[PDB]
Amino acid sequence: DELWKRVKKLVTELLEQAERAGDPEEIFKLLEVAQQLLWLAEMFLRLAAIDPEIQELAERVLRLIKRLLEEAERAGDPRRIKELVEVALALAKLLEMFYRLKEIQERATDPEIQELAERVLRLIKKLLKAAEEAGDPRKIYKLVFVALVLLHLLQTFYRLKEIQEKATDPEIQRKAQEVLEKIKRLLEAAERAGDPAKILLYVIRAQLLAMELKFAYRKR
Amino acid sequence: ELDELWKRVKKLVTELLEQAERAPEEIFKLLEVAQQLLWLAEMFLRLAAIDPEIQELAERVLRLIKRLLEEAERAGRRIKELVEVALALAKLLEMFYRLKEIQERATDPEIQELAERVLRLIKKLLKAAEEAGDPRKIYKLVFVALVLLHLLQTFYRLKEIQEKATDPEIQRKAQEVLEKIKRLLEAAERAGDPAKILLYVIRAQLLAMELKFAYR
Repeated sequence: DELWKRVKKLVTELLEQAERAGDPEEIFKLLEVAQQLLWLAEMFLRLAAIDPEIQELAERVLRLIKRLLEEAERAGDPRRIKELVEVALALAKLLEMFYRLKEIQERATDPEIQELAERVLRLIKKLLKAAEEAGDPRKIYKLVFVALVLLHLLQTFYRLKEIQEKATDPEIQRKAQEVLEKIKRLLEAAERAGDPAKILLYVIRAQLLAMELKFAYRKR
Repeated sequence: ELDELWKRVKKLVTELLEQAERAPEEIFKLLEVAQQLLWLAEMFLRLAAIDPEIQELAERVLRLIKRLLEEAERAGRRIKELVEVALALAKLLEMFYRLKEIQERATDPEIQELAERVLRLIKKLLKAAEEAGDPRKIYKLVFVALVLLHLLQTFYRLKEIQEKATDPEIQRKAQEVLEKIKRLLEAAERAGDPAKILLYVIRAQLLAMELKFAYR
């Protein structure tokens, strides 16, 4: 569609810039953006096909990616092109994780996982709307980054619920329940605090508690 | 038996978290590095579950990641660069496993002969990465190895296209693309510069992706 035409045109112009550069790492820097653009196009086409409320944000993320691609096409300095391509890549990763979340919420039966998924999607829809109204690509990236970790945290909450519901070790069962309650409190605290830097620290503090138990529960 | 890396990761993440608490936008910069370390640890667990030739390269990339992690623990902005090399190294190890199951399930002698060629180039970049000192130089070598592994995955997919396509027009064009890619891969072996190898593979992905996007 309009994505591959724009992507392939950005790669050719970026490749032609590397030819007349003559600088050591600057030529590699201009080929890394071109390589990231090709991977973005590969993710863009595969994410087009694969709850209508999740389909609305899918259009919003694709609309935002096309906006960042049109901005890179209307910019010259490869420094902001670099920044804009990795915002669209994070959006592509965010869209893929949203599909992964939509497939674990259809295969989950615990009412706390469903209630927590609605909470994380309210925070994600808020960060995504604030990203679509922002102008600085760094501000968009930070908000899309926080939305990305929120989706992964929800995926870890679903995995920990499977831990707790099938673990025979009572020590793991108690620790899993304690981690899950702390995660639910950290998500309620991330929803009560508007600062994305504070939302990010709560999610990292939740993943540290989740992965410490995942590493200990690991089959060896 | 080699998860002392998670001990190093969790020690770097917690130390980064304590810095962000007693710190504007710098607080976000210190937590994204911490977030990248957790994802690296998340890749460690994903590599725990999933051919001694693949187990030898697994130890080599983990040894390199442990070297980059030990440097980050003895260094004070630069951690971000060191963590993103280990992330590329973790991604490279994952792609080697994904290839090992398509390379074990393939019977076409032209795909195997081309797969052996790109893995010889990857083994050269990996050995040159283990001999480099600059983390930036290591990243460039692992980045080219990553795209080489991706190019081989596309070579396997294009070979399956031509061997199962009902349209003779699509089948004939696929062979022409694969021969052009085979010429670009042989030229990438003649040039030692990874920036020149990267350009040949980007020059090859453009021909592969153009037909894949057209073939609905």
